[PDB]
Amino acid sequence: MEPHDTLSPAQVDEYRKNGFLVQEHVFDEEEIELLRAEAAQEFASGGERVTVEQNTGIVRGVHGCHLYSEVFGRLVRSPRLLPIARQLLRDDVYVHQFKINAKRAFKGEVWEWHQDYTFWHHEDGMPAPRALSAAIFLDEVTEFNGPLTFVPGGHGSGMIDADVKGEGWANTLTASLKYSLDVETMRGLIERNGMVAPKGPRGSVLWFDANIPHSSVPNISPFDRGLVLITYNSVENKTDVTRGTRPEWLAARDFTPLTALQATSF
Ligand SMILES: O=C(O)[C@@H]1C[C@@H](O)CN1
Repeated sequence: MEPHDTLSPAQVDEYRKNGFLVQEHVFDEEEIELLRAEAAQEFASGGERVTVEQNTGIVRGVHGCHLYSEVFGRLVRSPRLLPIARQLLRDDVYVHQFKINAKRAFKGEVWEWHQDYTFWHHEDGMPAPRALSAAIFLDEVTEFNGPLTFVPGGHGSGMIDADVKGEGWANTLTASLKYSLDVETMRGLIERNGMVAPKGPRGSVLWFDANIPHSSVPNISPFDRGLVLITYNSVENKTDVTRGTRPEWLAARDFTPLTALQATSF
C-alpha cells in the first residue's frame, strides 16, 4: 500500500472552517468501476436494505453494505480513507452508517435541508457530533446532476432545532425527511454563510461534517450521480445502544476500532 494518506494543514483548516472538503481523484477509473459493479449487486440483492424513489420506484438507496459485501468491508478500511477519518475525528473510528445514493440521469428528488447528526442523535443515541461522512463520487459531480449542497460553516451552530414529522424511522431515508430545517432558519443561515455545491471528477471524495446542513436537487443531466457514503464515528463517541431504535444496517453496534488494509498477495 501507499504510505497512509493524510490531509495537509490547509486542507484540515478548510474542512474545519467550511465543514466539507473535496479531494479530487482519490480512486481511479478501474477502482470506481469495481465499486459501481458492487453497488449494482447490492441494489439487486439488498432486499429490505434498499429504498426506491416514490412516484418512480427506481432504486434510490441501499444501506449497510459493508456488513454484507467483502469489497465494501475492505473499502471502509482503505488507506485512502481510514487514516483521514482518524485524523479529522482525532480518534480510532468505526463505521456508524454506510449507504449508496444514486440519482440517475433526468431523475432525482429535492432533498430537504437537514443535518445528519440530528438523525443519529435522536434515532441512534449518538452523544456528540464527533462523526463525518466520506462521499465517494462514482460519477463526476457537476452543477446539473443534483450535487450535495451545503451551508459553508453551517455546522458551527451545532445541532439546529428541526421540524419533526412521522413515527418510527421509515421517513429517515425518504424524500420527505423526518428532521428538516424550516424556511426561516435556512434563510438566516444562508444570508450569513451562503451556499456551495462542491464539484469533482469521478473518484473524488467529499468529506463532510455530521452537523453541516445539506440539501440537493434533481439530476437534469443525461448522466447519473452515484455516491458511496461512509459515515465514520469516533470510538469514544460510540452510540448509546440503549437509546437505539434502528437496525444494525442503519446504525452499527460493533464499535471495534478499524485498522487499515495491509497489502497481501491476494
Ligand atoms: O437517517 C439517517 O441516518 C440518514 C442521515 C441523513 O443523511 C438522512 N438519512
